[PDB]
Amino acid sequence: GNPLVYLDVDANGKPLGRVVLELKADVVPKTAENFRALCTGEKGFGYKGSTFHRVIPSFMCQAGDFTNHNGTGGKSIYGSRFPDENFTLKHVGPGVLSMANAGPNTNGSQFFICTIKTDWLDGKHVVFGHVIEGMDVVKKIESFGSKSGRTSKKIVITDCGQLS
Ligand SMILES: O=C(NCCc1ccc2c(c1)[C@H]1C[C@@H](N2)[C@H](O)CO1)C(=O)NC1CCCC1
Repeated sequence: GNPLVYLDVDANGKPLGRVVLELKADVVPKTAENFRALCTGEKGFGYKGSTFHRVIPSFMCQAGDFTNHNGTGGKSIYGSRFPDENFTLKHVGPGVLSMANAGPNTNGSQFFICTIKTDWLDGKHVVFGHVIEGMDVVKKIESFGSKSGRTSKKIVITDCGQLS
């Protein structure tokens, strides 16, 4: 089956709650496996202690740069970048989980959770799952963003892992 993973997020050191994500290993196994392992930390690195560094209301919440903490870094469990697996899944609406990139075949660890339908990203960013629960926590993170993407509170993934 598909993995269920979680992110526990804080804003300025106080808990916002948990976001539970389904990872679509049935469609994008390599992409789902990268995110799953970065949530557990089983390769020796991952999302624990890293931030949502760019959050744009009415668009998306972006995170995953655990090496530079500024949108320029992150790495995959395979190496510094890996290919676009496929574009089968689309950015159909809020709750879509998708990979950030710096052009074709540059997936690392950065990702975003959509708060609207971002269909203009179809065929350019690999969608690999969706929010199962905690969309209210995603909307709390969204509220601390701005049109520039700069956050008004430090938004940290304090813990993360796999539920099943
Ligand atoms: O902000 C976005 N992309 C630029 C930052 C970025 C993303 C991934 C990676 C890198 C840099 C680094 C490290 C690694 N992976 C590769 O080696 C390439 O260089 C990005 O897609 N936002 C999304 C949010 C909604 C619109 C699109």
